[PDB]
Formats: sequence, C-alpha cells, structure tokens
Amino acid sequence: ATVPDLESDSFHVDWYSTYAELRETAPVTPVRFLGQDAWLVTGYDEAKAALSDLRLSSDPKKKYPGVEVEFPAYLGFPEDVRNYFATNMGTSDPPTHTRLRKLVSQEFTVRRVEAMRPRVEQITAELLDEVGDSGVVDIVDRFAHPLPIKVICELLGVDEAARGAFGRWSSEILVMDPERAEQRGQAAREVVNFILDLVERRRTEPGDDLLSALISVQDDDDGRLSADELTSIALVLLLAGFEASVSLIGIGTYLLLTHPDQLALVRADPSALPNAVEEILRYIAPPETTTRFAAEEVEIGGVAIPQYSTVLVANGAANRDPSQFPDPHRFDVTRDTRGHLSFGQGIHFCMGRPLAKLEGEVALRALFGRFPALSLGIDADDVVWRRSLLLRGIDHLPVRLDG
Ligand code: HEM
Ligand SMILES: C[C@]12CCC(=O)C=C1CC[C@@H]1[C@@H]2CC[C@]2(C)C(=O)CC[C@@H]12
Ligand SMILES: C[C@]12CCC(=O)C=C1CC[C@@H]1[C@@H]2CC[C@]2(C)C(=O)CC[C@@H]12
Repeated sequence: ATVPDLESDSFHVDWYSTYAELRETAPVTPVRFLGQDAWLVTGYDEAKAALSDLRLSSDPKKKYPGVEVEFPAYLGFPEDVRNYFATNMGTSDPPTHTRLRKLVSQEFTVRRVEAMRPRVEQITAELLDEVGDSGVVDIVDRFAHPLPIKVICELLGVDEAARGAFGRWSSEILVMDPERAEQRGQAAREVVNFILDLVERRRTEPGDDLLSALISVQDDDDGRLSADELTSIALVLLLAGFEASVSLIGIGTYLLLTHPDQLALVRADPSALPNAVEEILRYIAPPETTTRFAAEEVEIGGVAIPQYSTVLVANGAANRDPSQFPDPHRFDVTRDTRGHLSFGQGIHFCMGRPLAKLEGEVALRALFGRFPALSLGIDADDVVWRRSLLLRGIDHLPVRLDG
C-alpha cells in the first residue's frame, strides 16, 4: 500500500529520517522514480550484499529480450551520447571491467597521486590568498569548487579556456528533472564534444599527463584501450575526478562549523584529520545512491527482486544503519568508520580514493588553520542542499572569515 516516490520532498528534506522509517519497515522496497518502478536498498547488510552480487549488472548498454534498460542517470541523453558516458570501468561488468581497470591502474597510481601533493597544497594556498581575510565569501565558489577542478585539469592536461565551461554542464547533469530533460541531454553533448577535442589534441601533442599516458598504455595479455574506451575513460575521470571532491570539501566545512566540539578536536590534533574525512564521508555520502540492473532474479534480504528490475542501492542510507553504526546520526570524528560504503564495495571500489582523501585533508587543514574564527555566514537550517540522489552537495556556502 502506497509506494514511495523518490521525487518527493521526503527524500530531500531531512531525508535521512525518511530512510530510517523505510529501513525499519523493509530494508528492501519497491519505489517509483522518474516514472519507473525500482527497488531501493536502505539496509547496510542488504547494501553490501547487493554490491557484491554480480547478477546485478552495472552495464546499461546491455540488451535483453524485450527489455528497455533505463538507468536514471541517463535522463534525456541521446543514445550516441549515452554510450560515450557508458564505456568505462564504472559502466562495465567483467570481463570488460577487468581489463579496463587493469589498463587504467597501470597509469593512475598512488605514486602519480603522491607526486601531486606539493601542487595541491600550493593551489590550496593560492585560492586562500585570494579570498582575503575579512568578510563573507561563498566558500564553495571561491574554494571548494575551483580547488578540485584545477587539480583534475592538471592531472589530465586540460587548460584555461576550457575549465569553468564544464562546470555549468556538470551542474545541469547532476540533477534529473523530467521537465529539463533535453537541457540535460544538451549539456551532455557539450561535455562529449569537449572531451572528443581534448583527446585528439593530446594525440597530436602528448605530455607527462595521465591522458597522454593512457593513450600509449598497453598490456601483453589485455592489450590497449580502443578510441571509444579512451574517450569514455577520460570523460569519467574528468567528471568523477572533481565533482564528489567538491561535495566533500563543502559538506565537510559545513559539518565542522556546526559541530564546534569536533572542530576543536581537529585543530588540537592534526593526526585526527584523516579520520575526520572518513567520518564526513560516512555521515553524508555524496553518492547517496548507486544503480544496478537485475540481470537475473536475485534475492536480497529475504526479498526476491524480479529479473530486469532497476535497483537503487542507497549507500547514504546504509552508512546510517544503527546495526552497523551505533548512534548513526551523531557526527563523531573519533568513531571507527571502517566499513562505510561511500567509496563503494567490491569490484567497482573507487579508484580515486587516494586523491579524494588527499584533497579533503589538505583543503580542510588549510582552511581551518588559516581562519581560526571562521563561522557560518548563514543559519545552519538555511543551508540549501542539492536535490539529487545521484550526488549530494551544497552549491552555495556563505562563511565569515573573521567571524
Ligand atoms: C569524495 C570522493 C569520492 C567518492 C565519495 C567516490 C565514490 C565512488 C563510489 C561510491 C564508487 C562506486 C560506484 C558504483 O559502485 O557504481 C566510485 C567509483 C569510481 N570512482 Fe570514485 N569517488 C570519489 C572520488 C573519485 C575521484 C577523485 C576519482 C578519480 C578520478 C574517482 C574515480 C572513480 C572511478 C573511475 C570509479 C569507477 C570504478 C570502477 O567501476 O571500477 N572517484 N567512486
Ligand atoms: C560515484 C561517482 C564518482 C564520483 C562523483 O563525483 C560522482 C559519481 C556518480 C556517478 C558515478 C561515479 C563513479 C563512476 C560511475 C559509477 C560510472 O561509471 C557511471 C556512474 C558513475
Ligand atoms: C556524477 C557526475 C560527475 C561530475 C559532474 O559534474 C556531474 C555528474 C552527474 C552525471 C554523472 C557524472 C559522472 C559520470 C556519469 C555517472 C555517467 O557516466 C553518466 C551520468 C554521469
């Protein structure tokens, strides 16, 4: 009786209360979203199990007898555009996933990330030098946002008259509003056109960047990446490379400001920063929801999910499951955050974890170390949270530098 509609304000206003209600009733339940029926998984155990079950595919390009596969993330995307966004690690199942991840991991390494620490510190310092030292500034527009973008552009060899453009496109693709569908499909074409030009430019003039590296990358047993895989991989690395990092820095600043106790704990011991980052991700996971497609009938938590169903694994809800995390609504930077699902679970585990932790640690440490009297420019209850189950974040965060 009464299936929940994920488009309602209950999933965007104090949404975590709605998750607890649902999980209590049934960790696995049928819902409606973007006009289609789906199953949402709010339980921790149920979420881990689902992400570990390979009968739940991550490939939207797959064709099934009399079935039209529709992953919500692709609302309004023309098919040619869809395939450019969907021919990479996160959009492939083994054995394709296996080789794509192997070829990329040869170049996208911890060594390459570590060598970037000096540059990310410098960029952080510059951005902070620019905000001044007094008044109210949107910490997102002046810090949280440009920091991750500069780092990903340098890593991929993207430049000046390009950056900032994909910011607005990214902004449109982040939300699925049925009425803005084609405007969504349009920004998507632009992102693609940009990438196509970027890769060809790099083929013509290779450098020390990661993208040049991926173009030459080769393996004896796996081979090389096709033009399409290369273009799709560059697209996801660019997009996923900065968007969630923005959410981490913005939500994190917001969190520490509203929990003075935890902020004091951090300023005191810098060695407590790393776990603070983990607790911020656990508390409000940017990728609140992850999508899977049931290639076969699958039983999740005693519930049979019919074949060909769309499954929304709510990573965000699972992180606040009381049986896994006691007092899940208490933001505690000292708690064991082991096992949260914010970077995924299983084969599709986040390849970008090292870079994300680097940015969050360096950013927040630099932010709060520089502004000891930093405070929220607005009332905590007035902070506008982005309406997206795909990726949570704060688009505007006014803070007072001097207090
Ligand atoms: C705040 C940090 C981030 C969070 C919360 C995050 C979260 C995730 C999650 C939840 C997944 C799994 C998605 C699924 O199972 O369908 C994932 C996958 C992935 N992430 Fe991250 N991520 C972050 C930053 C990054 C960065 C900086 C990059 C690097 C360019 C990146 C690259 C990827 C890629 C390529 C995958 C696909 C992995 C695969 O399919 O094999 N991520 N990430
Ligand atoms: C989790 C994630 C990473 C960081 C970020 O900022 C936003 C997202 C949401 C979309 C995810 C992406 C990871 C790569 C994924 C799985 C694909 O291959 C298609 C969907 C896409
Ligand atoms: C999460 C994300 C990151 C950067 C950004 O600016 C906006 C978005 C939302 C659309 C995501 C994209 C990551 C790549 C995704 C998952 C695809 O492969 C299709 C939909 C698309």
